[PDB]
Order: sequence, then C-alpha cells, then structure tokens
Amino acid sequence: MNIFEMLRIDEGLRLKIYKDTEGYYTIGIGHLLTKSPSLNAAKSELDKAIGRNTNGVITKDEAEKLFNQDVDAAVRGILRNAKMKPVYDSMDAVRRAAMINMVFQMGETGVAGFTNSLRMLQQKRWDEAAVNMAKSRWYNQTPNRAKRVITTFRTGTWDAYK
Ligand SMILES: [Cl-]
Ligand SMILES: [Cl-]
Repeated sequence: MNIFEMLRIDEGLRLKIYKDTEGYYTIGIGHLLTKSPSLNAAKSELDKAIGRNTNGVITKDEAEKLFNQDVDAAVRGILRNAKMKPVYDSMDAVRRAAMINMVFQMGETGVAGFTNSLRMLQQKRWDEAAVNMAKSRWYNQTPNRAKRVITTFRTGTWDAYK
C-alpha cells in the first residue's frame, strides 16, 4: 500500500463529471473542478485542465494524470506550510500518507484547522489525537473515510485499508 492506492480507494474513479459528497462538480480520482453550481463552468474548468475539448468525459489515463498532479500539489502544499511541515517531518511514512490524504480531501486550509490534533500528532500522542480528530465536521460528514484515516494515524499501519 501507498498514498496512491490509498487515495484511489478513498475517492474512487469516475470518468464523467459527478458531484462529490458536498455537491461540487468533480471528475477522475477526486479532482474537484469547481465549487460553482454551474455545469458549464465545470466543463470549462475541465477542458482547461486537460487541454482539450472533453465534453465532460476523460480517459483513464487523463484521470491518472490529474491524480498524479494532485498528489504532488498536496505534498508540496504541506512542505510549504509553516504549521504543517514540522508535523509531517516528525512522522513515519505511513502516518505521513494519512496527512496527505486529509490535505488532498480538505485542502491545506481545512487541515490547518486541526491545530490541536496536529500538536498531539507531533508529540506522538496517537490515541489522544485520534479522539480529538473525531470531534469535527469532517468525521460527522464522511465518517467511514475519516475512520480509515484516523486509524492510520492511530496505528502507524495500513490495516484499515486491508
Ligand atoms: Cl489542474
Ligand atoms: Cl465516508
């Protein structure tokens, strides 16, 4: 297991524009197109990202291409963030992957609001962090996913994904 397989499990793959769990237009492996209610606006953001006239449909390869870029951008966002970087740098490889999944889902912005859990992770107080993270809108809205990521931080293993 690795970050790619982990996220491919959490996000799925869809080759046609769809609405995510918050109703925003998305495509591929959890790649958000736009927060606008407009389908047109989304199809336009899609064409710009792919560099062709897609008509709201992409190929698997294109999906995978967006996905690579999006994983990259997530990691780089963490590295560039003064509050996150030292957390991330303090952890083992499995737990870092859990942190990337969160940022991928919620953005740096969303993640950076778990200050208290981040400080607990940095101290390696796993069980406490796990409990604090569960007190969030994130856990309430996408509980099965949130549990999978929370167990990953808690244990340092991939068990929630097998
Ligand atoms: Cl893009
Ligand atoms: Cl869920």
